[PDB]
Amino acid sequence: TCPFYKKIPGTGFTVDAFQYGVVEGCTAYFLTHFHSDHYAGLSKHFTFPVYCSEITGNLLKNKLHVQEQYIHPLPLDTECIVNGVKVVLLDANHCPGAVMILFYLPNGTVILHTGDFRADPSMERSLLADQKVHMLYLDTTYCSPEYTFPSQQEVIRFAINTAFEAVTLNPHALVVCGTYSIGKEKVFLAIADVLGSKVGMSQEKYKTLQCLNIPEINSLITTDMCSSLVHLLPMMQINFKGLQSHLKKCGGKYNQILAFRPTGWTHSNKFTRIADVIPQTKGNISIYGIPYSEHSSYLEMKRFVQWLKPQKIIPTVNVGTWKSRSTMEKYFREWKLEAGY
Ligand code: NI
Repeated sequence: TCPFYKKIPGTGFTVDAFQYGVVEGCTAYFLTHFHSDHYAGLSKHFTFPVYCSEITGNLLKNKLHVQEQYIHPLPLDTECIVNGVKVVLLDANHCPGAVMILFYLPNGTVILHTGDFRADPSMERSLLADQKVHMLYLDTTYCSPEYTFPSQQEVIRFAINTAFEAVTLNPHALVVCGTYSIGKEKVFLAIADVLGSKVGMSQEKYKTLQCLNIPEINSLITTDMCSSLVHLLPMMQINFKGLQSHLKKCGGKYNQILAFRPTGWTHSNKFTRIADVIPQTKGNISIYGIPYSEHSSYLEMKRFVQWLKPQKIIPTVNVGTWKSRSTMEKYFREWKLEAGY
């Protein structure tokens, strides 16, 4: 059954709760972003109100074929009324179209649901700074102090410099980038830009990207693989077999592949800097794992929570084992005691 951490008390609202059939007493289904664990269950057959951002609404319509009448897009940073309750959508700094949701309850309680987020100091000067938040439904993906990672800017710098060097040494080298969902478009876009190429991809993926309101996107992407030297492929195909295979396809136009796998966290994070990353090589194929995260580090999460000073925290991630729940609850208490709320 729908877990309690997907229900907003004192409302008929749910968040990211599309795979339980009808939820008894839900009058409006919010969707934080277009990732499959969150939208799982949506389709052209859904006949309840879906509230989401404009971008998420483009993807519901074009990729899942949900009917227009049930999609209710809201503008960000704007006080809106939904079934008699005031709500605001904020940028979550996750994937395109991803939001946090502020609920202002009739009784006077204020609730923030982060969806999936990468906390940032910029959030401390949004509409969140304007009143007190009592309850926090928190993206706890990386809630443990071993999870450090570099900034997104440092990671893109590394990838741009690596690719440019490689292709300038060898003009017959192909760059390949893995993907399995929206998000992390900066990786392949920044590399394509330094190389003066558009990025080439399947028709399905091009259609996905054409829903995201990215400025000047027609200038940046294409479905003509021939005219492109940055290819996107399913992440599953980013391995030596899959890459040799792909190279055969290109008809001797390339003699070398340099591939990127944008991982979340991986345990070489606890010993190695970005400056000191190296690839896995087999012949004329090299594969870089780069730690580009769209979720909060442990320290970014800790800062955000210590700034917000919520009265109660409800985790939405890693909730399925008692050992994880108990460990999270310990950190919440440490933070609270250190900061004095
Ligand atoms: Ni996500």
